[PDB]
Amino acid sequence: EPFLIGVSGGTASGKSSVCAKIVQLLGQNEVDYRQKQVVILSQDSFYRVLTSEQKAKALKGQFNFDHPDAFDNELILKTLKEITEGKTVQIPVYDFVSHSRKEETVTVYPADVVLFEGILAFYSQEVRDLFQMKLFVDTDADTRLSRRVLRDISGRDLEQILSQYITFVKPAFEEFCLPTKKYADVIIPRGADNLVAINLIVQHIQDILN
Amino acid sequence: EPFLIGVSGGTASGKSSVCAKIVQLLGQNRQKQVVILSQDSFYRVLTSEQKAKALKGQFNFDHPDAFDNELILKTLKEITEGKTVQIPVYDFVSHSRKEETVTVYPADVVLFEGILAFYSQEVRDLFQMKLFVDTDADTRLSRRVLRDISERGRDLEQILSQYITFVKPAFEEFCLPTKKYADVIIPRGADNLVAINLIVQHIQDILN
Amino acid sequence: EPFLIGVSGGTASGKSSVCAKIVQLLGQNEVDYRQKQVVILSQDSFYRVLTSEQKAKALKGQFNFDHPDAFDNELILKTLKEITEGKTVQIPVYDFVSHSRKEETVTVYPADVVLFEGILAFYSQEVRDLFQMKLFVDTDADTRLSRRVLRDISERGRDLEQILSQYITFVKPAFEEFCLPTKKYADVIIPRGADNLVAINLIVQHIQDILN
Amino acid sequence: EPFLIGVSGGTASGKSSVCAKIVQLLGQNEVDYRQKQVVILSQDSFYRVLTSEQKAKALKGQFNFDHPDAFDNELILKTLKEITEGKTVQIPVYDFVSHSRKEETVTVYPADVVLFEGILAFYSQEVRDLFQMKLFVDTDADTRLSRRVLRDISERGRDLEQILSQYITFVKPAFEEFCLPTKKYADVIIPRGADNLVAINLIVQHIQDILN
Repeated sequence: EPFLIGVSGGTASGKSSVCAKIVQLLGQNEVDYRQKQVVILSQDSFYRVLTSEQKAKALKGQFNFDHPDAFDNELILKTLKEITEGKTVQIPVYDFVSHSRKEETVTVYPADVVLFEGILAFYSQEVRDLFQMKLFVDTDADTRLSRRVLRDISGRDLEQILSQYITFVKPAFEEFCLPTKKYADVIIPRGADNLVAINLIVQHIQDILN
Repeated sequence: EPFLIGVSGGTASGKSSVCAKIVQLLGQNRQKQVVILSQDSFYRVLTSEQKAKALKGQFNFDHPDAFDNELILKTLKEITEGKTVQIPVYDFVSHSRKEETVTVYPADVVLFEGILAFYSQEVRDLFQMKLFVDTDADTRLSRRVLRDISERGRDLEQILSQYITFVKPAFEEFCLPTKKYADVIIPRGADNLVAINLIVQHIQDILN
Repeated sequence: EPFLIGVSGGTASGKSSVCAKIVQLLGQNEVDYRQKQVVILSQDSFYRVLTSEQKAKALKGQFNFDHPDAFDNELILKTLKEITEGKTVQIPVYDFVSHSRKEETVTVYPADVVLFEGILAFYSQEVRDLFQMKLFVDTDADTRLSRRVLRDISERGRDLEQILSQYITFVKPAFEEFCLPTKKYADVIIPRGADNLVAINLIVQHIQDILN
Repeated sequence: EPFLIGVSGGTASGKSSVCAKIVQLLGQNEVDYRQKQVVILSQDSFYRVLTSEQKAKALKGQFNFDHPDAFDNELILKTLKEITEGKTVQIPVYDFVSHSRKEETVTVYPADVVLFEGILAFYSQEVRDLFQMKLFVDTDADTRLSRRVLRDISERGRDLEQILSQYITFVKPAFEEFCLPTKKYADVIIPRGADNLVAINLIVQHIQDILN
């Protein structure tokens, strides 16, 4: 069966660039999406198709997408189990405009190793039990916020960014994400720039690939 | 027999505004019974060498070395002995001290505020009450950025670049570890009116 | 009318001794029961009467008494609202063997100042909003565990492996999951505990002002 | 050139058992002391030969061995760069009683992979930069106190109070002021310790890979 590696951390902690660089160093980008051995799956892709009431809160702008409720916990469990069985899965493409899923999906052919990363990857116990390796990218809220601002502004407004952060992100991260850090088997600090760490994991995957 | 109150915490944690609102609520805004001393006005006179670094934003104003600790210790001892004292007026444009000085007369209560007010054991032991305004690195950086940009007009990337390189390291290595010396911890900052009024009424009970 | 002060912190943090040394320094120990101006209430005396299944789990040492489910939140609310109404409240007495309340209940006459103390004093919004001042005694799990072990062998006659094993399995998780997160509602954080005299005298002098 | 792995964390965090388990799974335990490819060095072995004034403090039970000055950085630095140079080395043996090194030394023959394990392994830049991989075993302080109590009480038959008084007085301050701040120099953080098999197998295999 495929080797499932759960990766978590806060937004802009690097959990994404770390996964992106892992598959890259493994030369998976030079491989056709049809034969790929190592694939990256994002929790962001599994956003819940909002109900009437939820979109009414999002319309106003008070719907926290970092809250564990914003994620389709069941679809994620379903999808991961199916990939375990070695089957092929259909990863949905979210239409943030309508807050529904576009008809357009993403096909993920059975892979040897699967990297599932998200801010609440370890939140659900059933999802957490499916991972055979649990990694948490630990980066100070300090640095993360700094990274977050530079990214968003360079086209979001500075005031808006810090306001959404203080009002919604910080609180959601501290209440649901941070507490899951205790589930990790391995903690990777700083992120993408931690070369020694990245290579340790790419080598572990390589061995599995042989 | 002035009652010295030391107050620390990171910059942008609210320590200055807290001290401000504390004396403001006391209407103490020559005959002052409660005054505010800021560790800021005790920076060391910079050398022509360190000054060149400062104009290049290469000088760490948050490192203990940037403060004249001896002048702080001496100034605070004399205040404890009821002596009037002369606090310097720093001139950042020249990075040395201005000829003029602020005269502070013996007050019954003195509030010494600074990011490293609890750093030197000698200074620390002169405080009869030590307060630490504790706010999250998160919130703090946000306040710092908004202020640096909206009030001081700095470039965003330079604020964060410097924050990562100098402020954060300096805070974690020298400031944060002094928190354990506080008798009372005030969370969030200037908006914690319950805490603010707690120190007010207390400062008032001393004045009477 | 009564000034309600909510006090929290982890078991062993020193919250109890802090509250105790507060009334003591106020001379309230030398005051008469019927005339006491400041009194201390413990969330403890408000343990929930257990069901058949929870008692069963309790006999096997598996019911975490530090989980919020262990406290009778409803009664805590009603009792505190009455105290706000300047009414005389009747405090229940818990019997640990039967895991229920004895018929004997203690009476608390309307005092000017009430200190409500417990590990989950700020856990419920309703109870929390009743306090006009929120205090959290913050002592490192380190120091806290050290104190727990010492007091336990001596008075509780328990052994090390038991103390530590219960701490690892039940206290620590419950303290981190439920107590610690409520610290953010504190107006003032009192570190270390009852030996923080500067902090102690601060609350003591503030209370006296109220009494005057 | 030998691959140097620095391992740190607080005492009783699991750094020692993590290293012990690693070499064990690598079968190095059945290998002759002269045919070993991966060995373990303890900062512990490099305790510094104290002055007359420091044995005075040590005599009065006031010298903090968890302080960076209690470790001989020159000898550690010189010893490591020598293993680097592929040379053979002699690791001192300390009698933490007389506070001096014996004449009796342990022999370490050039190895492919070295594990330098210590509470202050990343404290000195000179030393820290020699490590190709830096690992920090992160374990909660209360959990660490739990293990320390059980271990210390079992062997030295030291009275509980001594163990804790010392901990609060010297161990804790030292850990927080000098060890913890070095965790930011780690490349990988291994939580909890010896029972973290996944992290363990991770390092084991990587080592194996180097050995081929």
